[PDB]
Amino acid sequence: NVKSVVNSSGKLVITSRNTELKLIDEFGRTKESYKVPYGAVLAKGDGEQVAGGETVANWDPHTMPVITEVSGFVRFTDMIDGQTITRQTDELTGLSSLVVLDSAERTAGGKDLRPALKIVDAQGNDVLIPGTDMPAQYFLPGKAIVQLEDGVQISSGDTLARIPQITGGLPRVADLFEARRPKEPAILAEISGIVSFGKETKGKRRLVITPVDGSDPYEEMIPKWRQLNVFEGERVERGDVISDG
Amino acid sequence: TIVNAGSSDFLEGEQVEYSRVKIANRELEANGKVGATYSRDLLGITKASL
Repeated sequence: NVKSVVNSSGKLVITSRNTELKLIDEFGRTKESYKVPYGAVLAKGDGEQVAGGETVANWDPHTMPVITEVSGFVRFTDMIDGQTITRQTDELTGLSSLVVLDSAERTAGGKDLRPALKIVDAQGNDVLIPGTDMPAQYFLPGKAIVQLEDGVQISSGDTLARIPQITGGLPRVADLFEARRPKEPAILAEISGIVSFGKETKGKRRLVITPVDGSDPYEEMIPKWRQLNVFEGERVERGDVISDG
Repeated sequence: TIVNAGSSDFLEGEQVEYSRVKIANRELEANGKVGATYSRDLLGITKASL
């Protein structure tokens, strides 16, 4: 369940949510199994025989990376200062860039605008994602600190954006057998299809899922104070996790 | 729980026994008709035993 790409150093950065790693010996039996988050860097490739006690993958737990698959130039689409982002200059490091705010922070001027980053070439035209047809742009979510200003070239494996972040015993068995709903359950993908958002009026956010070749309409409501581990450009699978829990 | 009663006797949103639905569908399949489509339910042991 892996969908990854090689970076500049030759290492592999994974862009799939459900990537699983396993150790299989020469007799063909699994011995160890591990889970890999979104954006981990692999020391060894798939099928490469390894020895014992060697690290094989590293990642950042404190921040989710929004990583671009293609290499080229970044242009800030729907980028209006004072309504979508803010300009902050640090006092110690001196190495700062734009900070993207959110609807609960920006005024009504930015509530009708969706700041995003688009990927182009040196020729100024869209660099379509290989194998697909839609242009390569990514909508910046709130509280994301832009690091690379306009006119800074990128490549696959670059942090195009960075998003900072049981009982046990007899009662656990009793709750399992009584089928009690957990306090804050995980949100699952009701149906498989490309995802999108709606209007976040009042105290909720709206998700929309549309199958590529099925019955298009389907929407859900979410308490907007809940973290999502999905992007607006990705198509999901039925039963997949949309929120952790 | 029934979702589309088909040619059966059940209702639109009635809760029934799964084995009864199986028997009814087995009977209706022998008369060249259409049975009822259903969805399974999960109940707790206290709720299932009452």
